[PDB]
Amino acid sequence: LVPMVIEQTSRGERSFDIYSRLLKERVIFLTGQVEDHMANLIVAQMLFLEAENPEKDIYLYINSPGGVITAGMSIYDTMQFIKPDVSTICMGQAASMGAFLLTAGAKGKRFCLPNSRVMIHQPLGGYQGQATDIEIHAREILKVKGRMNELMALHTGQSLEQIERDTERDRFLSAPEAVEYGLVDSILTHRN
Amino acid sequence: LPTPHEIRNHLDDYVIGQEQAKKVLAVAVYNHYKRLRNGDTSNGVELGKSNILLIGPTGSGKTLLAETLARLLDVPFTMADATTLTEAGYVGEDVENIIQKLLQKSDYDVQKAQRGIVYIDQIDKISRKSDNPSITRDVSGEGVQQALLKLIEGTVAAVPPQGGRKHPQQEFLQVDTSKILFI
Ligand SMILES: Nc1ncnc2c1ncn2[C@@H]1O[C@H](COP(=O)(O)OP(=O)(O)OP(O)(O)=S)[C@@H](O)[C@H]1O
Repeated sequence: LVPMVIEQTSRGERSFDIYSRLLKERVIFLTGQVEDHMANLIVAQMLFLEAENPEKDIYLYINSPGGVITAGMSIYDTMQFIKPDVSTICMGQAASMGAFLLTAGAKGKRFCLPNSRVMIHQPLGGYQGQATDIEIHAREILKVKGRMNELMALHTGQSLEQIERDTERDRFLSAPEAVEYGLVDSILTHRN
Repeated sequence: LPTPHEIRNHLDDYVIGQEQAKKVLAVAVYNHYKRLRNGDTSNGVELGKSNILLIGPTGSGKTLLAETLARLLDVPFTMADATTLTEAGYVGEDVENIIQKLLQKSDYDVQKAQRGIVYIDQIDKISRKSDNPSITRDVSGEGVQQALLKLIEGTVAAVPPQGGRKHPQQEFLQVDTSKILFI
């Protein structure tokens, strides 16, 4: 269930859902696994905000255990293509793909809560068939792993060699360690 | 030399169960006669005028009080309605219609008409429909109230005496309203 709220305007009172009210203020929620349906919906919201105002900062709250890579990469290119600075915040957890969208935010406008947790690992896959076909899907997923490490280093500033060793297996990073790692800029402990 | 007790005794004969309402009219009627009686060339200058707003349930006798008052009242009295009034010179009616109706009762006497009393019925008909400032022009409603503001405080409005005899005159008589009471 979704509660309904009332926003007071000069013309009159209007009934809005809680998610649509925040959308009016350039705020998007990324919840659950990243799939083709959830990803294609966020893109339309980002594009809608671009036309309304290209100079106002966007806030993107991420709480997700990750998911498909191809669905997430469509969002990454969108954040970098459009002019507005997409501010990112990590709430609860940020997995492999959730972490990639976190660091892809605008430099200086990336935050993580004091008790949040980030997890990063290598791409997962699989195939069943002839050996010739397995080699094709293996070469493809290998390029993705290399491509994801190159971009991760670009935003985090670390070297490609460091990202390769730390992403070989699951690695959990607390909120303070994320700042030292260059993934985020600061922590929003209290309101000032 | 009427007194609140004498005027209330007369009104009590025609109205029952309106003790609070009767007191207000007696004071205004007594004060209004007293205000006009004063030469005004005294320490008190531009004496204030207290208007009246009669709000009550349906069929409680509001319209009746104004009718009975005119019988006992010596000065002219007129009873108009805000249903036909339209702002910005529309086809319905103008606010000046109220003043010319007073002269019909006063026989076109300017000095005697300014000291008259005015009554309006169905004032709620021009209240906004429980909304914020409108997005368009409300000819009947918010617009009508705007026009009556200056009339209640006091001003001169053009009024053709008798409607005008013919093209010959082509003039309007100024009618002060600073002294006129409004109910
Ligand atoms: N106290 C009363 N004593 C005697 N007759 C009354 C009394 N109150 C009302 N009436 C009768 O009601 C009639 C009309 O009264 P109104 O003054 O019109 O009441 P009202 O509440 O003003 O109705 P509106 O203003 O048209 S909505 C009068 O002609 C009387 O016959």
